[PDB]
Amino acid sequence: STGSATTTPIDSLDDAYITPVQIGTPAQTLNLDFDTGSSDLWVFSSETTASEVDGQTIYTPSKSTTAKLLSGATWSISYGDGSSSSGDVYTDTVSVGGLTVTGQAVESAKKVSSSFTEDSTIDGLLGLAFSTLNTVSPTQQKTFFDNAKASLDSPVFTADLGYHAPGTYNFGFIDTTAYTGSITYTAVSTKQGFWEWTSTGYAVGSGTFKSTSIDGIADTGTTLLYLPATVVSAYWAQVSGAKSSSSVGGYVFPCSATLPSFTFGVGSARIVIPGDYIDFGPISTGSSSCFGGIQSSAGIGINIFGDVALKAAFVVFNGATTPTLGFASK
Repeated sequence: STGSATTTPIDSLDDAYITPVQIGTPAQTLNLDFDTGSSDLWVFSSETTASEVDGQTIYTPSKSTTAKLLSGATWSISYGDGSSSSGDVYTDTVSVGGLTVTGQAVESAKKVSSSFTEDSTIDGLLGLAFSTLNTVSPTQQKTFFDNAKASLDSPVFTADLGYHAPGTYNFGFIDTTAYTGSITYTAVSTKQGFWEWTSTGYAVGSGTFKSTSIDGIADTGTTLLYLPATVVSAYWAQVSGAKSSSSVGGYVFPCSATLPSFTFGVGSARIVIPGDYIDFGPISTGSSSCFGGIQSSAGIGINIFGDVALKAAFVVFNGATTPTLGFASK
């Protein structure tokens, strides 16, 4: 089997991408944030504290003839941005782009943190990291991909995120018309539960490529590119007037600037992020100070190849017995 679904930016900055997901019978379609940095499929629901729902579409398990309470199971998650959610668990039928999993754990939120409430466009998350990170207790549950992978034509999914435009998540096949050149595959460590890999270096604009190993994660659920402070300083030094602002929370730059590209290495291959992809717009409405799309990971503990980097590539998440990642230009 295969599936293919369009993923759509939630706003004009590409802050996140939503993908329609069918849950239950009859289908209830929710727009979920596919997140290769986490491993829970959780949704706003009829159980979510009413004051914490503000415009999201909810899953109502009582209206699904295939929903079953997973007795005794609870979940609770905290993300790298400080947001969180928790609740109980149903199993139900879940379909993405024509690919159906029966008995998928659907984690129903009883509580969500304010950042989720305040984002009416995201009805939940669909985790695509390794199932070892799933938070369901006392019996950990499998991700959608883990449940589907034996049925898929090939045990892979691909992320083709758009710049200011829709893109595609495919399951079970590699669309050879969706990229240029060849796909370069690189090793993955699953020891932390992430799609963790090592970039071979970077370049700023037309500058020389610096060969240096940069360990990080491929994370579709993180907006920006978070890299070591040395790398980030080298980038922003090429933007007149750019500076790190402790009050804003990162590098800002004059909105009048033209940003240079940023290149990262995948083996001997190179992925070029155009300068425009690094512009996240005014820090507040009407400001001439703009927020940068490349930020320091120093306070995180891990480097993160988020959407800024991934949207410049066609990305293969190869879930073979020994997982690997593939990157192609497009």
